[PDB]
Amino acid sequence: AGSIPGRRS
Amino acid sequence: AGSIPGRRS
Amino acid sequence: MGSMERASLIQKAKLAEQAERYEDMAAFMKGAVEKGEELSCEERNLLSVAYKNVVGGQRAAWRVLSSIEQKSNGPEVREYREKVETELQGVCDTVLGLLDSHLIKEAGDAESRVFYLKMKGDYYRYLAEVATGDDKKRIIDSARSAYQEAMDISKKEMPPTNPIRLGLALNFSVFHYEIANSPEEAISLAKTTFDEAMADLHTLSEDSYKDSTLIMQLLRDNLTLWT
Amino acid sequence: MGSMERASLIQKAKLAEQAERYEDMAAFMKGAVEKGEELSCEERNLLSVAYKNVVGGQRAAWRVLSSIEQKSNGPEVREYREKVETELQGVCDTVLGLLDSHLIKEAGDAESRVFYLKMKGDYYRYLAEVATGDDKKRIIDSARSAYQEAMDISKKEMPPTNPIRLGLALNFSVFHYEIANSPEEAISLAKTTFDEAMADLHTLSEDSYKDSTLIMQLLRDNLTLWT
Ligand SMILES: *Cc1ccc(C(=O)Nc2ccn(C)n2)cc1
Ligand SMILES: *Cc1ccc(C(=O)Nc2ccn(C)n2)cc1
Ligand SMILES: [Cl-]
Ligand SMILES: [Cl-]
Repeated sequence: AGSIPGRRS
Repeated sequence: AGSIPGRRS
Repeated sequence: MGSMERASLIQKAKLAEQAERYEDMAAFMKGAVEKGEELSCEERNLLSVAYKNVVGGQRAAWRVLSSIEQKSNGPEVREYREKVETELQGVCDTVLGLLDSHLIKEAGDAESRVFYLKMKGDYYRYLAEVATGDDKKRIIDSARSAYQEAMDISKKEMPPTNPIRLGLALNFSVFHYEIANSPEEAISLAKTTFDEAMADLHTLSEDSYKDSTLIMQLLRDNLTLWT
Repeated sequence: MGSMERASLIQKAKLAEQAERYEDMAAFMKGAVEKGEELSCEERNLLSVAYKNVVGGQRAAWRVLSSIEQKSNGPEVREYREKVETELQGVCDTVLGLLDSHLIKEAGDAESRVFYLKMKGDYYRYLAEVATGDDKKRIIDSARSAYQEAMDISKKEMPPTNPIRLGLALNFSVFHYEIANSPEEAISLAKTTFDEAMADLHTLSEDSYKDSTLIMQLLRDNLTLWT
């Protein structure tokens, strides 16, 4: 189950 | 140009 | 970072992101927040990306060590898992401290307030992932309360396709499924969020359409995994 | 790490590798070395893998920042490149200090002595990558001298297919090509190393054959890039 990746920008 | 990776084990 | 200019901290945060030096990036953005001024949209994203990467590495390591520890059940595996766990909790506490002093109370616009409250829910969720007892219930309720206030504002003040609103609903649905033992609530929220966004896509430009449909695909991916 | 048992440090280094926590892994292995006992073959590999990953991240970040700095030619990019550069130099100095106090002087067997001297050449090579003047020439000579002593021992004491001997020759050839401005020496060393290993492969078991041919492929890859 994926949360927002939010690792870029 | 690659040296030995040597990043595992 | 008290002796460095706010603008230099922001510039160096962007450089650290390019260098994939996320610990540095987080320290720079922490220094920028502590200058006491509100953060722009771009600056909020830099703060979020920095700490998400830092705690993301800690969570991944904690899961590896927790899995090894469960298979074993000397003190070394437990001790090292505890060390990583304490470091993760310290980073979460640092982020929560920044939101509480004083990002959230100065955030008046919907876009900033929802952003920070979603962050608050996320980092309490990360604390809940490693919590066990006496505090797990209160930590879970702290996450739920932050997410819920963010939801209430986003439903009142943002269109259903707003990427912040969509990402908040995505993460709240993950909270329901993974933390709160409420998979039906998780599925219902993801479905209703997706359907209401789909009906609003006709209002968007080409670029906004791409932004919103990307996050709707993440909701769809979860529904596919959960059903 | 003075209060932790040597065996616990080794165990935790292995756990940190599984968790991809290479900074921790390096600190654990540094503590193990400072216990003062010689290192086993496995323990040497753990020390090497830990610091190779740490400095590998620093070198990658330094290259990103150095490239941005060259394109610009405020002080921020230079300042941040300098900060990363100083941190990289500190890690190299730490490794070189461990080899000098007292890994190398207690290493009597060919397998341990060549291993440590190759390390010494590698970390002086990393220092040379970021050095400019007054010291770059002396740093380059320090790398060359370490590699050369390792070569001399490995040619006398190891078969041409020994993975340590092959990896030493590979890295010395990279030193010649990238640091010493001697591409013909780099190509000649890589070719002679490959050919002499090929002629010795018939002596090896199935598993040793796989170990040696893997490194010979790395020599071949470089020759393909250089010719
Ligand atoms: C919680 C969260 C993090 C990141 C996003 C996102 O990708 N937003 C976005 C994409 C394009 N634009 C303009 N904003 C959403 C939610
Ligand atoms: C400098 C260096 C690092 C790593 C190797 C290597 O891969 N050695 C190896 C493979 C299999 N066995 C038993 N040893 C070589 C050289
Ligand atoms: Cl520990
Ligand atoms: Cl700096």
